[PDB]
Amino acid sequence: LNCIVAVSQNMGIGKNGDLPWPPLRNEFRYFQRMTTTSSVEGKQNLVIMGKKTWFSIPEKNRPLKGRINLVLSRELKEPPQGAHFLSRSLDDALKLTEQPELANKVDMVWIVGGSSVYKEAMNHPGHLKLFVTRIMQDFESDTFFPEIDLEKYKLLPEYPGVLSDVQEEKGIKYKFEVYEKN
Amino acid sequence: LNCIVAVSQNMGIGKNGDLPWPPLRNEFRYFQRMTTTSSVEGKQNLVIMGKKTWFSIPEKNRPLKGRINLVLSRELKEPPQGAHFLSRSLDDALKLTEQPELANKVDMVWIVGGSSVYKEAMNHPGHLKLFVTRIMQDFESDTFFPEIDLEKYKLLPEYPGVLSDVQEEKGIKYKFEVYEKN
Ligand SMILES: Nc1nc(=O)c2nc(CNc3ccc(C(=O)N[C@@H](CCC(=O)O)C(=O)O)cc3)cnc2[nH]1
Ligand SMILES: Nc1nc(=O)c2nc(CNc3ccc(C(=O)N[C@@H](CCC(=O)O)C(=O)O)cc3)cnc2[nH]1
Repeated sequence: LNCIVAVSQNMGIGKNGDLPWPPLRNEFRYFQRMTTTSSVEGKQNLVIMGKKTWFSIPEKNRPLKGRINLVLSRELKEPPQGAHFLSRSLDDALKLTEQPELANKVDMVWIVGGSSVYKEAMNHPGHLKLFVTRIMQDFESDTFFPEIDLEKYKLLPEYPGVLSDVQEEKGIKYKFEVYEKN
Repeated sequence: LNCIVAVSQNMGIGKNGDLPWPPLRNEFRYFQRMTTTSSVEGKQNLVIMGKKTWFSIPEKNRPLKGRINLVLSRELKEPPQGAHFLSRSLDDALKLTEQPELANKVDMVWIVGGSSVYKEAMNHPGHLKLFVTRIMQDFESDTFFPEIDLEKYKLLPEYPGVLSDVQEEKGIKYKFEVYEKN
């Protein structure tokens, strides 16, 4: 189980339901690579996200391509147009991937939001890594990413495929971080 | 939604978890054919059965070839070696079935028993057909097919792919029947 998130200096990840920061072409690009790139011969990655997050993807981008899309909602009666699956909980979503037939099609599981879901998963017993983009500048948000327990998670000063120096796009700096827990 | 079964004159469907009658080659062929034949190429039929039914099939025929095998168990920790899916209830399996990614891989749904599964499936609301083979002899049995609500089901005097004549194998006579509920 991987988690991916981009967070401003103040830990906000959302605002009015949109990104608290202007679009970062390269950043979005990195999220496309990480969640798409399957380590295995002919397997696909599964992406799990709550309702608000599905809805925050430009319609013409739905469902995220090259990946299986799963929507968590204790509420929707049927899966939003374009989504692959609906689960009511995270636990039920994780279970489903343990189904023989699914197991052999899915490679990496990525949790891409939102807040309550990051919350649930970060707590989740087990081996988990967090891919965090630190957007070094203050943005006004209404939704925040949780504190990262530094008892439990460790930063990997190096990571196959992840750049190490500070990126800048539209006078906005940010670096890619990878934390692990076992 | 389809149910298929073979039944004695005394409505027996099993003994010491075996078939009450000697094996009928050609009746087996028919079960095989109907459960196997999909109207759509690139789609498979899904077979649902209770645990006792799973284990009742010769380890060599498990899972039933050319079909997705779904096991129903309240108990079971994980899915038995060879199953494709495991569900807790019929309602849960049907729900699995409406998942979009699953929806486009499966054509027809066949319920293969045991008497519990049959029963639950029988009253399930909707369009339902029952494919019943009446073996024209009494056989000692411990398991029994529920009775068909004639207030609800209607025998169709005909059906494509289903031979109308009284069949015989090894001195035993049997006939194929088709019942529908709307
Ligand atoms: N690093 C990181 N960056 C993000 O932008 C991000 N966004 C979410 C949630 N929101 C979204 C919203 C839109 C799209 C999206 O349109 N994705 C497409 C376009 C990628 C591109 O244009 O480069 C995709 O194909 O991945 C993805 C995630 C979760 N984790 C993130 N994590
Ligand atoms: N009409 C009907 N006849 C049955 O024998 C039957 N059996 C079950 C449950 N038990 C079983 C036990 C073994 C196999 C089985 O071995 N099937 C194989 C072989 C068929 C053949 O060899 O011709 C298969 O490929 O279906 C199937 C169902 C449920 N509905 C039935 N329904």
